[PDB]
Amino acid sequence: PSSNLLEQFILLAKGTSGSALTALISQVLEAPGVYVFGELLELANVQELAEGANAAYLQLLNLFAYGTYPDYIANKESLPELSTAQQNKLKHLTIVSLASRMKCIPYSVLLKDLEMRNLRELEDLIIEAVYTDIIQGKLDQRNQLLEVDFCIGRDIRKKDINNIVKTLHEWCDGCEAVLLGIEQQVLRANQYKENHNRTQQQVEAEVTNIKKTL
Amino acid sequence: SIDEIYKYDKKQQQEILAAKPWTKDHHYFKYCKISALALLKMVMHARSGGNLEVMGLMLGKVDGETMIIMDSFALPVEGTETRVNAQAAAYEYMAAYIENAKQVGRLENAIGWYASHPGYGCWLSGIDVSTQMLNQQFQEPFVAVVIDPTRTISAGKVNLGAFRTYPKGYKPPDEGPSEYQTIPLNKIEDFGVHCKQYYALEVSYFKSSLDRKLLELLWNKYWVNTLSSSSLLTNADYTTGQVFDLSEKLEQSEAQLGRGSFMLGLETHDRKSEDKLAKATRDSCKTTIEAIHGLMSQVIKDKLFNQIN
Amino acid sequence: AFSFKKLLDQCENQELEAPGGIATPPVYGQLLALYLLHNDMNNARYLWKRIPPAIKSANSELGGIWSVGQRIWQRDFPGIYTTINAHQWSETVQPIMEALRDATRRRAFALVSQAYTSIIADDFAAFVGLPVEEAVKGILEQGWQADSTTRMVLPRKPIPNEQQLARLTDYVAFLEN
Ligand SMILES: [Zn+2]
Repeated sequence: PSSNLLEQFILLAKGTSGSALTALISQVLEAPGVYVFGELLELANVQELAEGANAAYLQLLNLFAYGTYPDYIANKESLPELSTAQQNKLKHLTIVSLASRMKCIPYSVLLKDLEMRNLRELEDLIIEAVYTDIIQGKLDQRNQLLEVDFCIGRDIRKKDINNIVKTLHEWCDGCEAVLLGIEQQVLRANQYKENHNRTQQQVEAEVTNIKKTL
Repeated sequence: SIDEIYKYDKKQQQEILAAKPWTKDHHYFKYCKISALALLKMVMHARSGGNLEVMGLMLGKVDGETMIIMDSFALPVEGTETRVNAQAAAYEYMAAYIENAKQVGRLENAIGWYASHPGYGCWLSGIDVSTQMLNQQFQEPFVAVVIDPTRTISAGKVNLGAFRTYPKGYKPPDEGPSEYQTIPLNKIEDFGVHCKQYYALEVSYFKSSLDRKLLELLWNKYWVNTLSSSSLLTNADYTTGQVFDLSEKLEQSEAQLGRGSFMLGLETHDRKSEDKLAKATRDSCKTTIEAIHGLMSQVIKDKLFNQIN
Repeated sequence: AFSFKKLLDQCENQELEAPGGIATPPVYGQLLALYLLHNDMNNARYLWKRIPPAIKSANSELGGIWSVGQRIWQRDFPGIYTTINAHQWSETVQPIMEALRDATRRRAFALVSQAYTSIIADDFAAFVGLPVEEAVKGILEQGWQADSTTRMVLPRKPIPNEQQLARLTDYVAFLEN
């Protein structure tokens, strides 16, 4: 029901705004379920908050859209104080960014990036993220590694579109190269078959010539 | 010409049936060519039978030492063969279907029978041998084809065999590779009793328009999951048994050669020894090339997927 | 190394095309020195036996190089370094003798690292032809372990897609016919 709640707040943001909108955004950051905040940022009333006097909540929402937990720690003076749900949601989002790059996350990296001291609560944060359909994977406690098979994505500052295009172009070029290699292998196999047929026809011609000789 | 085999020459078939060259040699028929349509229909019937044996008739023709198959059709089996044999109202539907095919075109007559062995391999039981011996006494050009739906899933490749019986009293020659097959304990006794009363034909296809269309379509349609791991040969069973059979055959050839080295002037021994060595070599080569193809597909696909960019 | 191999090939060719059948003493000296560099003891020994004694008597430096080669055959590294640094090598022999000394250092350094989990500092010092103390700092900067109490040294032991496709195609072509 997060998407339905997200759409209702989008409809409400088209009307009422101001301090109510900032409190509404804070409720979004506290209500579990919402893992995508790009749709909220596209609203014109968010841009109204840009020129408005209040900016702590907008910088808070902006960080949840693109930034991670370590950025929020540095901005403890400029961002509104978060709740337990808000901190957990940001930590889950930070894990999403970490799991997006590397599919195997050692426990050392987990304890470092999320200000994680106790490993027991680290497991609780990890299992909570998995159980809410955020990340999919398996945990390796002997090697202290977090193997993530599948994870959700994140929003883009319109600057990663170029990276997406470059990656798609590289994939297309690789596919074309493999297709050309397969065609070359097929041609080589056809040439080998032709050589074998030429050897067979030479043998049969030699046999027929000797038969005619005798 | 890919479609040349589909041409039916009635007079030529009558000429072959009048000539009866199979009476001159009990090993006359060596090859069995099966049409894609026939194969598909038979396999589908076998798997619909599930764990129960089903059977049907095969329509086709003969060409030299080769028996050809095109069609196949179920016979009313009320109450799962509550009467003797899986026939009941047999030629009722059969003869109707036959006149109906002479009407809509299909002129290929009965060339054999197929039977299914769900989960116990392709071979002829005592009952199968009696049935095929009868078929080799009335419709002399007949072939007992056995399918295996459960092994079709287990090994991945369809388990299929084509067989012909020897007449009562007649002994096979020494030549005989005899590929090893896993036979369950409730069937192994009967298998062993009758295994030398028949021989296996070489089963081969010839591509075709039926193949081209069918293959392409279903292939693309379901192989989007092109992975299917990549090696269904990973199961030791098949490969291991094949290699064991090869070893046994080659060791038998060696024992023969060692005893034949004392006899000076036995050309037949040299002939059969060379033939057995050659058969062993080709079987090994086919297994090797299959494994190489599997590895090629695996390598290409894995390299493409993992580190393309 | 590559230039030394090219020089060795040229020297070997010059020996084969010798007009009078005998090469100049500089060529023989370079040939013997280059064989010692590559640790080709068999070729060096056979070349020394091939050289007539007249050149050996007329060129005491040639005998000195052979004595160095004999030390290399016996693999007495303290003797090898002492003999290398004892005889003055000419301008055509000094640079290659220095390369031979460097080659001996690398060979001994790797030999100890492989077969010696623990080695006495004096033994390692003798093997590398350096006194003990700066040899320790030479291997500490090499990321090795040294025990000062027992004077023991603990060294730390350290196809493209196209080719694969070609090899698989060769598989298929061979097994097809
Ligand atoms: Zn049966």
